[PDB]
Amino acid sequence: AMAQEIELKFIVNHSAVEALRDHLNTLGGEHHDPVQLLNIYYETPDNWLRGHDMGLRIRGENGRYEMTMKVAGRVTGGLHQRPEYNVALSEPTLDLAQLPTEVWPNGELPADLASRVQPLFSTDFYREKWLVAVDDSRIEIALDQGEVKAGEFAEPICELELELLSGDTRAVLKLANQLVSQTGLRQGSLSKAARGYHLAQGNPAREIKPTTILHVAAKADVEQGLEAAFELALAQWQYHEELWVRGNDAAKEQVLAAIGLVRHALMLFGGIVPRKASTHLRDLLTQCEATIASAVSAVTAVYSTETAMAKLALTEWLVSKAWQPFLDAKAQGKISDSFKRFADIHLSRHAAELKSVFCQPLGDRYHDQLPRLTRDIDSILLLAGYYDPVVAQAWLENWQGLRHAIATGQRIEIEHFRNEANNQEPFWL
Ligand SMILES: [Mg+2]
Ligand SMILES: [Mg+2]
Repeated sequence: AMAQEIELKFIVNHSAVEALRDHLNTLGGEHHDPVQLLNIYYETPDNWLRGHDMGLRIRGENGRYEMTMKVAGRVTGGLHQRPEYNVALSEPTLDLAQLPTEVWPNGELPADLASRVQPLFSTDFYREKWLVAVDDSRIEIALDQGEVKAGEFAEPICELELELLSGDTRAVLKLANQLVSQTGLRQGSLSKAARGYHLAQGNPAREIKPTTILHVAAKADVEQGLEAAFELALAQWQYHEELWVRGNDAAKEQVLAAIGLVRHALMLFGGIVPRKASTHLRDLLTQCEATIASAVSAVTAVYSTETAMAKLALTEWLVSKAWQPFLDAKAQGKISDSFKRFADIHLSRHAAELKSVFCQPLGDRYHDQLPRLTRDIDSILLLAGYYDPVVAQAWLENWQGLRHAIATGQRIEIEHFRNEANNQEPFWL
């Protein structure tokens, strides 16, 4: 089969590198001085490997070569969990026959793959390492500094990785908790390969991604729905934070919206997961929101300890499934039942709230209802996924139009969408 890589990635603010290196040196690990890693990644003209979330490189460490294939896995905040397979090489030339068949989607290497792959991008960086023990786990800390480059287009590498060599993922999260007491770290959801692929397309500006309806598997239980909901909210926070720190000022609003979605998900599942399961998480989210609101700089806001601690708290809560020990028998029964059936009930609950609030025109008092309206839209986004996507998104579009118009003060559009929303019927059972 494949091996399994588990590592937590933090992007490091450039000014914080020296202070980080000093801190890492107080942990009492086995330290290795920087070594240059030279990598070339390979890809076809039709972006075949990228289409499968899989990356192929040859790594050089002082004339010693290694071929590595990573395949589709999971990214949760900064935590990358990818299957991989590494093969030692005698010289820098690919040998695709050495990889197991389970690497390939069809169980067979495409006939022309070796012939049509070209060098698409490189990563050239110096890696400094600390090996540390946390409980019964062993973790390799890597500090990477250099470049990722696709022809003309390059961007800096300045990041920290905590790779689990053996043991438990909880140990990685424990280690992270010590490090985010100081500024200069943010969880990074983009692999070096993902950034390399983007540069190779001419490094176009990334666009804001509005949240769309969550689609959870048929037969999923409520717990699976909950996991998918929090995965989505964290992914939307990560994506928009990356855009914001890269210079998109409009993305700030979407960072706050994603944090709002976390809160609304906690409320949605609050009949099952008690409020006390998320006391500390919600406290940290409040301080993060305040820091974001008052920030003069995206860089300062994003690399702050308020943001760092709040984000790590959410990642840990999700990955550790921290709700589980709080569930009594009744709650366990409800969380193990159908998400589809749960969703039908809660769609009606949120529709009742929307109808009662917006059945009449509200004059100068629309803006005070924004939090309620936003909660209900967010809740329906998480719940509406078992129906026809065209019908369901069309239903939501009218409430979303109302929310936009209220937020920007468009009097005509407020009344238009309020009427459209009150004239449409429900789509659910
Ligand atoms: Mg890595
Ligand atoms: Mg690694």
